[PDB]
Amino acid sequence: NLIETRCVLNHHSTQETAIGNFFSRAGLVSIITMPTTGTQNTDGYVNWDIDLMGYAQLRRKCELFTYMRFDAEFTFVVAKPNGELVPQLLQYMYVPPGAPKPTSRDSFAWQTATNPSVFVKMTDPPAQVSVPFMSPASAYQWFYDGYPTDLDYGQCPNNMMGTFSIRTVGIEKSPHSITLRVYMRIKHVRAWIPRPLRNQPYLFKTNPNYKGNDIKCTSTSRDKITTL
Amino acid sequence: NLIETRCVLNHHSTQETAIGNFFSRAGLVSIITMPTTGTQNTDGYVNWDIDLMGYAQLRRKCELFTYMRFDAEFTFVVAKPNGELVPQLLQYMYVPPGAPKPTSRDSFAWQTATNPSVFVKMTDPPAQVSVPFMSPASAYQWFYDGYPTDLDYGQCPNNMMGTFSIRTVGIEKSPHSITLRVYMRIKHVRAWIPRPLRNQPYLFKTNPNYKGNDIKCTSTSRDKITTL
Amino acid sequence: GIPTELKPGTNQFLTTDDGVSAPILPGFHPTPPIHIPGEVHNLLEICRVETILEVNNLKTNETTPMQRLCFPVSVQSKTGELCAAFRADPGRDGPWQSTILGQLCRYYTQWSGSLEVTFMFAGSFMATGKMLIAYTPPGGNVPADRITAMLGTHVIWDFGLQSSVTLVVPWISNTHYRAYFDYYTTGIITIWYQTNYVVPIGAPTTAYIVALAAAQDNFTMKLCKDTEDIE
Amino acid sequence: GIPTELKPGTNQFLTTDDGVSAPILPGFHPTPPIHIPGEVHNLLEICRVETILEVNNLKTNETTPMQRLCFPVSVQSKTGELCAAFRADPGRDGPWQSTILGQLCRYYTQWSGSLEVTFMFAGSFMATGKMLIAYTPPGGNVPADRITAMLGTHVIWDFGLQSSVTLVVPWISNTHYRAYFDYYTTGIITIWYQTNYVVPIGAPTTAYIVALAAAQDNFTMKLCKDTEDIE
Amino acid sequence: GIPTELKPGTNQFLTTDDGVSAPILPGFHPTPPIHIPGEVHNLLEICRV
Amino acid sequence: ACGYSDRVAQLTIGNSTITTQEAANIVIAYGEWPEYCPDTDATAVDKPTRPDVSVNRFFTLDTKSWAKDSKGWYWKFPDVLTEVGVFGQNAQFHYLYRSGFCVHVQCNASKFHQGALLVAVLPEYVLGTIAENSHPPYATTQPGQVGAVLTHPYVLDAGIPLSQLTVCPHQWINLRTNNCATIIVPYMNTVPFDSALNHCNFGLLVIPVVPLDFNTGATSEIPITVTIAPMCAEFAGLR
Repeated sequence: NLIETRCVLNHHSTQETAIGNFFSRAGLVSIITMPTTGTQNTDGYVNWDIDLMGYAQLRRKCELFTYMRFDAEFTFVVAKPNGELVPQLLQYMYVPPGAPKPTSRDSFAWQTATNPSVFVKMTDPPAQVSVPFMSPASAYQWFYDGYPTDLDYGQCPNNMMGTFSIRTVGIEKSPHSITLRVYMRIKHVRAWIPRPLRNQPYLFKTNPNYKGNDIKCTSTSRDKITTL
Repeated sequence: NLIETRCVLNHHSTQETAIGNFFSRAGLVSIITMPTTGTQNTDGYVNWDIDLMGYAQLRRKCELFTYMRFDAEFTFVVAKPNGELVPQLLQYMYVPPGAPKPTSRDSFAWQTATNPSVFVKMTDPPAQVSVPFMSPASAYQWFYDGYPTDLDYGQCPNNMMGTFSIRTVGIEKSPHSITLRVYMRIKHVRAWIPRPLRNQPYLFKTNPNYKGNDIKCTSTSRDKITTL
Repeated sequence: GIPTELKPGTNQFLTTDDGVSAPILPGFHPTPPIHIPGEVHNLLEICRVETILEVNNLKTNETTPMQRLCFPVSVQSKTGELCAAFRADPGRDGPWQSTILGQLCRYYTQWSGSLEVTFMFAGSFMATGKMLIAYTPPGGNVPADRITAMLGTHVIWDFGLQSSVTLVVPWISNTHYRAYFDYYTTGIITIWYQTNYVVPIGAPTTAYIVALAAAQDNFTMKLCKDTEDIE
Repeated sequence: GIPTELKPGTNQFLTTDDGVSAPILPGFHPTPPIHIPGEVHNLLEICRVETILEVNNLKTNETTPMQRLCFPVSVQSKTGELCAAFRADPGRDGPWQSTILGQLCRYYTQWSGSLEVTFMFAGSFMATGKMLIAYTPPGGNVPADRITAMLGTHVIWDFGLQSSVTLVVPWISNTHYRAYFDYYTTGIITIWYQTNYVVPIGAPTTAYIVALAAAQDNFTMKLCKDTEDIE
Repeated sequence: GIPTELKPGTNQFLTTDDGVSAPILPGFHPTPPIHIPGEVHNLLEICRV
Repeated sequence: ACGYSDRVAQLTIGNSTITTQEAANIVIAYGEWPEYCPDTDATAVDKPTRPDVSVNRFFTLDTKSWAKDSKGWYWKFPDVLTEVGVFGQNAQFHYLYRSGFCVHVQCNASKFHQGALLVAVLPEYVLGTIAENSHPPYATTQPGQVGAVLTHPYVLDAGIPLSQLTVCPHQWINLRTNNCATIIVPYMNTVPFDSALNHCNFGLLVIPVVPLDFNTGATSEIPITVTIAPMCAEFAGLR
């Protein structure tokens, strides 16, 4: 509707609009499930590449800028598929960029001291960690108009943020099915170069391809330029 | 490969290369398992000599130096063989060098006040402790070109760091099978005399013997001195 | 052993709690920053940037979208006839959805301040004529005709003299609620043909205007909320 | 009873958290330190130390490895013919794997700075001759022949005057990633026979050169990671 | 509510940890000391004998 | 920027001159001026090459004809000049590159023509196909001198509204008034020196928001000439 009543006669706080508060708040970026046995769990481990272009809502927000630098905070919510918590010991290993990722439920990859791991019981309150600005360049960039050497067009490897190796501790397999929600919160934000906002459904994580057969108009349509 | 793209034009922080940060980070040095009954557990106790030359990765790093001094920190991760945690009470006794080690599941050795013990439930978060520089000499040494008195050649007893006596509390045996991972982290590091890095597979914990039948070349080979 | 008691809240994870998690890599030194032009500090810096208004948002336009960025004026039009109209409803569906501003509102709940709508004539440098831009305040009645609109806040625009002209909406306010309705206090804008479109022999009898808007320094916003712009 | 609330993270063991564990032996006084020469404070102190490059890494050499530390030059070689070549890829497989530097790179991810490669002639004090050391920058084309290399950065080495000579690689960079590939920006080195190898009657017609490298004061490294040098 | 996180070690009893246990009898005043000859401060005092 | 009623000038640089009208209405990208790269360890043992020879002059690209149906054009920098003059062989034989720009756009039309051209610059101008996966070709991703034509100008061939491109250093050309634009562009990257061949720091766009109109009998194609001038262009050899 449009109830033209109750007019706000007081200016609002500029803090609200500040990039800091715009890109604050923890948010779900990934959901991993390690049930006992079915399709992809006769293993007992998971390798999750820290991916931000996971949920379009977050992504479209970032894409508003060309280059962005920031620290991140991760929190691990874990419980069985039905919300129940059991006394199961877990291990989350952080595999830094350009570092060997577990391939087996017991790869030596899990013992490497340089790959920092965090231990926590399922009953323990959520595990929290802060992962810095791993990029080799002065800032992350959502766009790279060049080539890093074509199928590898626009791919910038200077953005790789690392991987998270989850799994249950113990020689044997875990008797429980797990499903953990990964929350991420950007700290210390800085953005440069503001660019036009997305106006076409996203079709790929790596590029800005759009369904050219169906190009949608940014604003709804009406009958006449005067019907209002 | 060799993608000659993305050149790093900024010098990196010298802190990285500092011996402190090189030899930092906790790491798995030992894994003990005390299942209920099978081969070596009709006992119910374990004596682990604090051994650093356990994992070649750590060892090869140290061997880079002749003498080294440092404080250590130990953390005990315990759970059943399958990752489950139960309300089982544990006792870890530190048997200092030149001190009587338990031989039975109930040796008076476990009561001796001078052998500091730490108590903790399996549900309790991991137990952590710091063990100093126990050496009688000004520093530990990975090499001793002499004799301590030949089968005892190169053996330096001034390096003995102590033993850890693990076991479950209670007159009776524990109904649960245990498997605890021992992590160690070197604090306050100081190194002297840097020596050539290892280039032959390790064959013994106590010496630098190498398979003389198969001596491996430090660097891969190629066809011509000009094929590049 | 310092005497302490755990109070309610202990062990909870509040997706909006500002605390410090441990550093995953303490020995690491992040690639130091450098200088890069165009740094942004507050979204408003962007909202003050004029963007194109899709005033010609006709269902007939969806297949040839470019057309929606501008609207036409011709000789055929008689003096005093309405050219176009649209309310100043940034956060609401319509023309504004194409502007950077109209968009960034969807990411917030409340907001208020002044806006400035600009009109730029692009016809041939040989044509003349006047247009009557008129603002109809919130709660006001929409102009009946050119004369009833001349008595309200307006601006006679001789595009024969200025190829561009700016109007300023004095104030608007939105207080978003659900039931979905907008406590949007906004006015309307009307373009009237003060005089007929005049052109000599050799010049196009149909020209175009591009409309652009943006917030003024007193425009603000509060309370974030994920938009309903994507799927 | 001080009011406190346990925040997320409570009870976790982060293999990289820098805290204080209790002293297992509080009444103990560690054997006090003494002074010992050769204390090391930063690995770089070691990387600035030249070590032998295995430029003669031939499959044919693996059974008589010593041979890999030096390469030969003889009269048979004609003037202008290539003697040897190898890129400045410290952290990468090849000749450098024998140097203290080439090794310590494997224990890190990124790195960059200047390197200095040295060449020491060992033939008999009666021989003369010139060699053309040439550096081919990153992304550059490998010298076609002695003349096309003389136009690039080089150094004519009369070992009849200096039994040793040093070249300096200006800069190199490695940014390690997986997919395993190296964002290694490195140049190449070529040794050309400027003049034929000259010797009088009584002196060996085949001499040897030993190559040695090391980082210069501006070489750095970051991000540790256990090597793949052992098994 | 002061934000705190329990680090490894929490709940352990280290037979060699020097802490303060609560006073079982806070209102009690121990029989004050007096002077007695032959006080010993360091075993070595005895080893020199 | 430049329009009717402005004293005609004659700017000369090197062995080249353009008769452009002096109009103190130039666009300065993100409020910055093109300068000489701040000290970075790479150019400390390898000083940067700054050819002021035949690299600092006025490059004029082949004019483009503007017809009633033209959809737009675009150019990638530095790709556009990579094949042109010493700016090419210099940018090629030298690994690293860094430079700012004076970008001049100019129409030539009668006072009986009408049209509106938007002219903006866009850092990291990545493009996307119509799709299934398929990264754009190499001929349209890095068009070079000739440039490429826009196919879907409404979303800018990148799924993003044209209606919002003014959030970038833009400049309007409204025949009815001015007839030429000018833009100062400062180097923009995440590193001081990048690769002059692989990466294109930004793209130049010339889109006709308001189509070109005239009454038949008048020139049917309007020329759009673009002149480019490098500002403080350095190159790192690393040898």
